[PDB]
Amino acid sequence: GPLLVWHRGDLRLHDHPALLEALARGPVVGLVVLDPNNLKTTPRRRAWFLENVRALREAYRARGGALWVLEGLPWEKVPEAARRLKAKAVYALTSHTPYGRYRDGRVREALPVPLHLLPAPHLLPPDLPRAYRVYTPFSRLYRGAAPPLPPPEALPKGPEEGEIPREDPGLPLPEPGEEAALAGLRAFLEAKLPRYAEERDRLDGEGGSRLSPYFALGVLSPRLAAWEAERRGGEGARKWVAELLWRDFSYHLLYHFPWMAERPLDPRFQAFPWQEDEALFQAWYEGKTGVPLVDAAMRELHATGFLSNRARMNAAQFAVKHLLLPWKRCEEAFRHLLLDGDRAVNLQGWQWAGGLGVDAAPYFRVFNPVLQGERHDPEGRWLKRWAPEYPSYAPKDPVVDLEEARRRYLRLARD
Ligand SMILES: Cc1cc2nc3c(=O)[nH]c(=O)nc-3n(C[C@H](O)[C@H](O)[C@H](O)COP(=O)(O)OP(=O)(O)OC[C@H]3O[C@@H](n4cnc5c(N)ncnc54)[C@H](O)[C@@H]3O)c2cc1C
Ligand SMILES: Cc1c[nH]c(=O)[nH]c1=O
Repeated sequence: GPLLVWHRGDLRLHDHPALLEALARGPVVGLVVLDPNNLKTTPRRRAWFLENVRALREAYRARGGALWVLEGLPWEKVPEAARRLKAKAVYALTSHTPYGRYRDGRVREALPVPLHLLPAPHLLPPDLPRAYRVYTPFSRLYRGAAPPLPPPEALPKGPEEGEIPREDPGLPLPEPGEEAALAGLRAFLEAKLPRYAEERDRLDGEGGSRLSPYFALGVLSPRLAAWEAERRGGEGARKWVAELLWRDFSYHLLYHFPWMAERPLDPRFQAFPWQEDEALFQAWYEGKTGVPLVDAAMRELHATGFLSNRARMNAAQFAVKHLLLPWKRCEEAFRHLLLDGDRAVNLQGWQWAGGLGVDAAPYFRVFNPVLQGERHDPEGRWLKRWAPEYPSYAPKDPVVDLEEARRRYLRLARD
């Protein structure tokens, strides 16, 4: 009987502990389950997921292996596949998310054979004993990347079942799959890594790898990426790996402070006067605030599904501080428009840029919509491509008075 390798947010063959753990014991058959709990989202994210699943199957086929794709509830579909294949056991990577744990417990209950969960590759585990709310102390535990596991050269033959639906993303998607992701990593490392420290703040984010969409679905292992960068070494590598750590820090936070998905890490903001005005929300959501920066950011987001880190922190803070729009609603809408939309990461990003308790970031730090745009964008070429209308980062009829909205926040914040 074969061993089933169940892929979730790990659509890759490189550095995959569950895949090798099973392969070492005997023939394997891969499996992906299209779960309504994950697929019932915006078209752009559903398609991104589906296309990477299609790419995984091709990767299995190219090696002579078999990848099944079933649709439905994991606790019904995994056992079904196990029965049909007469599998001896099921192997997967551990998931520490609320849904992940609920789902896997249900599957374990329905499964008549063992379900073996292995640690997913990380730079720093999220379930670390000590709980840190600040990044620096957390990052000090990192002692370099462990070596990544190799991909199999060829795969044992087996039967293939299931069809992979085709969805209209409603926009241009990056090239799906591990091969594409690996080529991107190489390029970035050979060309951009060297100056990353000096180019990682551009508003158009072209100094970065643009690999987040792949990381989000596990198409690329963070351990492999870090290991590669560290082989290059230098200031660039040090700083870039530090960013990868931020991703792990994000999972660490949500793991130790689950309640932060509900309320700010910083208790003194549990009762901030969030003014839920449906009119302002659309203005922000649509990028019609009048502020060149925020507007161009939200317009690129709606069109591309991607946005640089610098752009995200502005657009995110503007909504929280300059408009006092509640974060809960804003972070959800934000996540849904992102190809790399990751619950834990997006949440820490908002509770950080929003001065809500992450990394003890101070509330008094308030971005200046125009300065930011001139200090992080040359001939305003970025603003030109996404908001041609605006002559410059000059507030041409703001939906609120910037200077006022600022003092308004600072005022409220001091309590
Ligand atoms: C309000 C807000 C919301 C965000 N929501 C998300 C989200 O839902 N999903 C997501 O992947 N990123 C999110 N980010 C973090 C971040 O902006 C991106 O990971 C980054 O822009 C990706 O571009 P890149 O791949 O070129 O990154 P690079 O600069 O090339 O960095 C490489 C990798 O490190 C990780 N990384 C980099 N910066 C951060 C960071 N600040 N926090 C966590 N991980 C980081 C990413 O996986 C990234 O692909 C958010 C940031 C903010 C301020
Ligand atoms: C959390 C965080 C810290 N620093 C950044 O530049 N971006 C982020 O999202």
